[PDB]
Amino acid sequence: LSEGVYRIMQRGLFGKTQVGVGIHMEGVFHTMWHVTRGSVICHETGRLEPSWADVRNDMISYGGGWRLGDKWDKEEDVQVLAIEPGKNPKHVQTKPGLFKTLGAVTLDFKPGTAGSPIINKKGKVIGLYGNGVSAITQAERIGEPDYEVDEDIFRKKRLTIMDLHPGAGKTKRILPSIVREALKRRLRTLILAPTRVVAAEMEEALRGLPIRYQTPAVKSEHTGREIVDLMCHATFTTRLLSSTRVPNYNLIVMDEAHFTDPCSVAARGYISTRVEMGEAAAIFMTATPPGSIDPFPQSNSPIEDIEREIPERSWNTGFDWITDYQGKTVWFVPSIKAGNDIANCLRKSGKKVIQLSRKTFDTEYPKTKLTDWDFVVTTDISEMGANFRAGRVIDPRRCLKPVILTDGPERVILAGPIPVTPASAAQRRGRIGRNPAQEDDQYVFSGDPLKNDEDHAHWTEAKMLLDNIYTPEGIIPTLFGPEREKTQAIDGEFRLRGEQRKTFVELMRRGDLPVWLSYKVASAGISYKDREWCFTGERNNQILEENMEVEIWTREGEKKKLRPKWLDARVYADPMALKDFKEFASGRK
Amino acid sequence: ADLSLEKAANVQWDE
Repeated sequence: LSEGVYRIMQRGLFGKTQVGVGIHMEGVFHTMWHVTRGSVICHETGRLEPSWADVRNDMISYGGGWRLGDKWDKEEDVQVLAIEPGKNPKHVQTKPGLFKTLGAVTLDFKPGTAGSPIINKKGKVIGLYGNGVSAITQAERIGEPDYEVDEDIFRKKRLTIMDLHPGAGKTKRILPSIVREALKRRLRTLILAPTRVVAAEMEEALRGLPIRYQTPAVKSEHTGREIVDLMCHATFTTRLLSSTRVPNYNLIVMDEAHFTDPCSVAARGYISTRVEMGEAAAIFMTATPPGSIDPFPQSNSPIEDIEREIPERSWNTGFDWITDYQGKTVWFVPSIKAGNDIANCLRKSGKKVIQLSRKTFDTEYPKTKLTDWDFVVTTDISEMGANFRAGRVIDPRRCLKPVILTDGPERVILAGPIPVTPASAAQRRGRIGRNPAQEDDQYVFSGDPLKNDEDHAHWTEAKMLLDNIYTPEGIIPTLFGPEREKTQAIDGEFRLRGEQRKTFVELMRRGDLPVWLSYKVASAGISYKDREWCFTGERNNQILEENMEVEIWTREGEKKKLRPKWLDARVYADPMALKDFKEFASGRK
Repeated sequence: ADLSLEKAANVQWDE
């Protein structure tokens, strides 16, 4: 909107009321915290959301960081442009005084004049009339400046990491600015989101632009360069494995490019190869790029870092700080099993709880926005773009790590609960510190992080995908550089030919089986429809469900004990994943 | 969520 001085009106009972004043300068709206207390400001032809606040000094900025930089030099005539409610604007001159506790004008102005600009002879704002003598309220240091984006990053053989911390305006401003630039430059453009719900949020921010969401139910879909493709990471990788009609995108943008999921890692591998070939430009957006090991990064809004005991199971006494908290809380658990116990403990105390996991995310997450709740109990999945209007994060900093055991018959176990990585701790904490609130957001944690993901099964599974992905030219795709030495797996040792490769893709896509487990079955020469391997494993490969031995009724109508030839912990780690794998073993999908 | 803006004046010094 237009630069100048604005009355801040509040629609109350039987009429609007000037609760304050504000100054829009260089594109951002400045005022005082006690006037709007974080609330959104409505304009005809516009919407204004807060971006920065200093509650202690009573200041708040809309649409960017504080930009008023001029200050008052003692013994200088100032001028308060007083905007009193129901009265015409007035220029009042006076000579201000001195400080006392950690420059105040002796002007008596009605309540509602708070936020009126204080101006020197140069017509620059040197402060805001506020705290009733009334102190010339000014920020010690301005922004927190400008953008995070908009160079000539649209060049072949250039890959850009955008380190965008929450509150950056990534989705609302940065991403649509990128797409507009790509379309001006006539670049065939692909956008990659970690989840459907995030992809849907991109569609909203990108409204008005030629965007097309690409379902994984389809191997390829082509109109032309004028259409921008949008899809989940996993969708892109499955297409790379399923189709030879993958378009040679000129610009590939990956959001939440830290996602350690095998499909996501393989995607960053292929993407990087395309950039290297001189074919494409790529942009990886993440607040924790490779090399970032600070659990406590900066945030656009202050975060209170509190370290104390956190329960891993149901409690009965000693943790009143958990349930006495008035606001909303996001709690990160090491597993769904752990999540269910915590959630039930909280629900027993009358707390409304939403639970989140990988497979329930796209159906449960929309409830956090719409319905009213107290706690979110989530797995590491919410480390990829999940946004919450919460004030607190409870983070025991623990997780389960899938590991391929080589001692004895090869199998995948879930090690832990083990301490999370520094990046993950930063992402978890990063759920808060976004939106200015009266009290600082709280990050309640326990334990230190650990850089021990070198034996993580995901890096090997990514290579099982990668050397089963071809490029039209013949070039071999490897892991993204900074991730390349996170596995000791040999290159092209997981390559599959012919129908083996086809089965491998189908075991993953239609079977919903883990990459490792899919690869083992496929390289064995087993057909997709055949499920006899689910019952012919060794006794020690027996699968348990709630302390009881699983017994499946086959498609034929036979009752056999569930006992896979290859054991992968992730297919029985939770009632839902097991329920799914039993549908597979029965041959119902 | 019920705040709005109406413009009053511009940043200037008075003669």
